[PDB]
Amino acid sequence: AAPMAVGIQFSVGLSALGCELNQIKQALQQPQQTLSLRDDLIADRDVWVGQYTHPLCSSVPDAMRSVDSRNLRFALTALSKIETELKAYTASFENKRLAIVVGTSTSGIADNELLLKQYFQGQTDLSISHYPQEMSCLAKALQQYLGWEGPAYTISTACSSSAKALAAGQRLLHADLADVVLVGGVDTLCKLTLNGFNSLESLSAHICQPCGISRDGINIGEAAAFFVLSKEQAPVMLMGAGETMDAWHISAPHPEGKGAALAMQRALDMAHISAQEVGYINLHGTATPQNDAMEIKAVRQVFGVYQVALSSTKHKTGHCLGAAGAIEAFICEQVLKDQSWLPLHQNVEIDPDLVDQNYVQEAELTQPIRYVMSNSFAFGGSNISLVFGV
Amino acid sequence: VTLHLAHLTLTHAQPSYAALECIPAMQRRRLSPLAKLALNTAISSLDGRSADYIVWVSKYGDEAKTLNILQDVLNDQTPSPTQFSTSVHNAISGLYSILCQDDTPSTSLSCSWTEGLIEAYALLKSMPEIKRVLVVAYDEPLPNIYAEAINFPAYAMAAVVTLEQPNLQITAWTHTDEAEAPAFAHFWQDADQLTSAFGWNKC
Repeated sequence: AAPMAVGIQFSVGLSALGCELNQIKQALQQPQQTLSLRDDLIADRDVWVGQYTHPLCSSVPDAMRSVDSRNLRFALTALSKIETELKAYTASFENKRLAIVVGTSTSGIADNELLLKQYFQGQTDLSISHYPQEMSCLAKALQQYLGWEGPAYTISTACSSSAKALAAGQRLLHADLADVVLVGGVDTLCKLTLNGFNSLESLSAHICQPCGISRDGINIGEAAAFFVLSKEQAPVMLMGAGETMDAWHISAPHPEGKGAALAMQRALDMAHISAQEVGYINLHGTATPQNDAMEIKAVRQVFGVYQVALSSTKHKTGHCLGAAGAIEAFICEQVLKDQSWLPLHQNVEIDPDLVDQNYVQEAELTQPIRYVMSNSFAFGGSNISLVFGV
Repeated sequence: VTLHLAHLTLTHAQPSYAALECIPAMQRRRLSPLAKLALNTAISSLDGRSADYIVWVSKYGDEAKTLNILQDVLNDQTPSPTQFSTSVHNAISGLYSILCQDDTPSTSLSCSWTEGLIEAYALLKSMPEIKRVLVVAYDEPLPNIYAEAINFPAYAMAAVVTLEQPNLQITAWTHTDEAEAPAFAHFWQDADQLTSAFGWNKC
């Protein structure tokens, strides 16, 4: 048995894929084009983004007005999909044993970009509030909303933030610090991320082509995804996590994938499974030249050649940055629950260097699978791989 | 939550940093002031030893650097890519790992000193191969453009945490508060003070 396994009791995943479970599954099983064009994020240019194209709650509770932001509204919109059943569930645990670990790379920064522009253009006598854009605001707002009294804190490690939050909640449970942990992440679209990544030349000119022969960068997306973890059994369990640091470059991955391969192997080890037992890998698969070349090298090192179905879903959700790992974990859970489909890889000509793998070209799953893996490889060489099982 | 805490070091701004001698001066000079503080304190607390995991903790990160990037962005200019890449919340953890050639796994949190210690405990208690955790907190005051901005001396504080023969117990973790690193240092270094209202006790 896997000594670190924790059950996913509840989950929610809001993203460009949709806001109802049936919609999201169909979007991943079909060549639906789910990204949206935006002309208001980068000057003199339209970008394809993974936009949540549904309304957010028009209000935050009264006692939380000070921290209101689109990011928090997104978070509370997702949480309210499970809140009723969650409150029924948590009744049997002590309030101090209900913990929260969440990831974000944006918090509410989008809401201050307007005021900061006005500050820089003239009105030098306005008072902008900082707490709604602080990273810690997320976990503390969620804690206040739920009335929980266990530890609550925020992980902010760029693209690996929310995946590391899942791994943190697993640890909190098996360190006897909590009996229930809300984990996941929420990021929202903003000018800072779109223009920051544009300055690194990391953005595609159109829609991203993960592992494609002529891939040219990423599309950014927003997502709000949460999981309720406990030590008890559940239809899908989080079984293993592997975390490493490249210690190579501040914004380019180790070119041999040494950090990524080790993260994947450590996840398998913690789950007590071999690479052969994995039925699907959800790649990080951002569609930059550097990431996909590095990642498929690491996959080949750990899994071999033509051995495991895999796909990137970042052409559907976009690269959701701090929330990438959580929304991708949500996809992995649904795959394991349904035993029916796998998420389509982008229909593109694969780079010849990367073609020796079984990219998901058609959604039908023909044999049941027991274990799935999801990768997140971030800035500062922060790597994590998660293993889920039934 | 009970921990053995050792090698507590609290650093403030200095004209030069002894611990940073191991980093070649060209790269050392390109560290932001806050990056110098954090890396100096991390090396100092480690004291030549190693750790199995590093927990970096910062409420604000480098808000001054993010402000300059945002000015360019909100002026429809393309920001500096090196500034952006070193403005992310985990940039210091990544700089430490590269410049000190230490690939120890790490995380970067936005929270108080107590929650950093909780994350360390969870790592030690749940992971058999993690036996020593380094916890490094750092912050500098917010740009005065923000309404809540208050001046304080920029700081980094680090310690090495292990499980056996604990000398520290954490009895409360919902206030969390002003339960910052400077308040902890005051409590930890007062030989007559055995308990703290922030929920810490010596044992």
